[PDB]
Amino acid sequence: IVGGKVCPKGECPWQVLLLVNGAQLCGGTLINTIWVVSAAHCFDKIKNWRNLIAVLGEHDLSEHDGDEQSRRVAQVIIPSTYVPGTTNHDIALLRLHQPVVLTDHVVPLCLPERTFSERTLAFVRFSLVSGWGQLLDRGATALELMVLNVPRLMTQDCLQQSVGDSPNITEYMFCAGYSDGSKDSCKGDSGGPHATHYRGTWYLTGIVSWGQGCATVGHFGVYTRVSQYIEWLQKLMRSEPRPGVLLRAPFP
Amino acid sequence: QCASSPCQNGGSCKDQLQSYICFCLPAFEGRNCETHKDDQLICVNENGGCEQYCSDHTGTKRSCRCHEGYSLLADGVSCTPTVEYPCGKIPILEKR
Ligand SMILES: *[C@@H]1O[C@H](CO[C@H]2O[C@@H](C)[C@@H](O)[C@@H](O)[C@@H]2O)[C@@H](O[C@@H]2O[C@H](CO)[C@@H](O)[C@H](O)[C@H]2NC(C)=O)[C@H](O)[C@H]1NC(C)=O
Ligand SMILES: *C[C@@](*)(O)[C@H](CCCNC(N)=[NH2+])NC(=O)[C@H](Cc1ccccc1)NC(=O)[C@H](N)Cc1ccccc1
Ligand SMILES: *[C@H]1O[C@H](CO)[C@@H](O)[C@H](O)[C@H]1O
Ligand SMILES: *[C@H]1O[C@@H](C)[C@@H](O)[C@@H](O)[C@@H]1O
Ligand SMILES: [Ca+2]
Repeated sequence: IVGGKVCPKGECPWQVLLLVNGAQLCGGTLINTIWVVSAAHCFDKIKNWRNLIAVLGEHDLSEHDGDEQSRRVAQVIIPSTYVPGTTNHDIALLRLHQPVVLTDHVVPLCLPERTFSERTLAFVRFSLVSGWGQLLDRGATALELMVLNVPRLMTQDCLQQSVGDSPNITEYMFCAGYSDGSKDSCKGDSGGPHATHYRGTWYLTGIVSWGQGCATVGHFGVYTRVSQYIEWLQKLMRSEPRPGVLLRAPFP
Repeated sequence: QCASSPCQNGGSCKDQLQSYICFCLPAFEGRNCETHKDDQLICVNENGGCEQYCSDHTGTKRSCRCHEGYSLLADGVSCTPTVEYPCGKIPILEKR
């Protein structure tokens, strides 16, 4: 996160930390006790899947304080339309081997009914994005959960304030942030929630996906448009478990 | 009966029985065409009042349901948790 604030311990209960053999790999969003949403590109270059861990109730990575809860990722499900190396459809549903225990510091974010997300959630001006990713484009990752409040933009305005060969914003994505080089999500936050508040409840609306560097003057940050994956996600959670560690479930 | 021009907002009146019928312009609804689109009680106007979800393509009126772990309340619009930790409420500020 660039130009963000430390998330007061307890204020980002759905935040998830993803580790690969102890190393920080990405963020994630708790949506149920065995299910976290994250981003497909986090899994682009993984050789060992038994060392993939999710940590919930995390806050300060340099100190253990007992609210941390870890679970090995049993499986990663990505859209069959995703292609490693390109940014479209950047989303993943991860299944925890054993549930986490909801606690004061551990709560899922709601996965909103699609139509509400498109009719109402999409017009809420600001939303929170959070993570332990780099605090600068080639800077250090955080030690403590950082959180940021970014305003959403219609895609037609996304480049108005600005490399022809940068990724193209598709319909499975949206823009949010600031174009003055001050604030944005950054490397390492991928998969963290872009959360939106509406009448006292917080709902998942986007996933940190990518950007031109981080907080690059002239550009904004790009997030995965969760509303297009609601049914997709719902159906995978309500179906019977499937064997495998990496699954390309049909999309839609 | 169509003499007292009951049909508001340029509605078209027609005498029926000892009363009348108002045939309303596209944008207006009601007995007398009294309410406008942007004032109606459909889902596009502020989530028709509902705190969480809304529906209105099944004719007569609009309903307001809730997300798992929540239940509708008296008024037909508000919602309340039905579990300890419902999705998307930050317990530490919920207690504060
Ligand atoms: C983002 O898109 C642009 C251009 O968009 C047009 O690209 C055409 C190839 C075609 O698919 C049309 O649907 C589309 O809307 C990309 O630039 C183009 O790059 C291609 C090669 O990849 C060149 O042949 C073109 O000269 C060039 N045109 C323009 C206007 O730039 C760009 O590749 C793409 N970004 C990524 C990462 O693919
Ligand atoms: C996986 C991550 O943690 C991370 C988050 C970065 C978000 N950036 C901003 N400004 N909010 N995402 C990336 O690092 C992605 C990786 C990737 C994503 C999808 C598919 C494949 C790989 N890469 C980037 O963000 C690039 N800098 C995007 C890019 C911009 C311009 C030209 C070429 C690439
Ligand atoms: C005039 O039109 C009818 C006459 O039948 C009356 O009932 C309405 O209330 C009035 O505006
Ligand atoms: C009835 O008559 C005229 C005056 C028009 O306004 C119509 O559309 C209406 O139904
Ligand atoms: Ca800790």
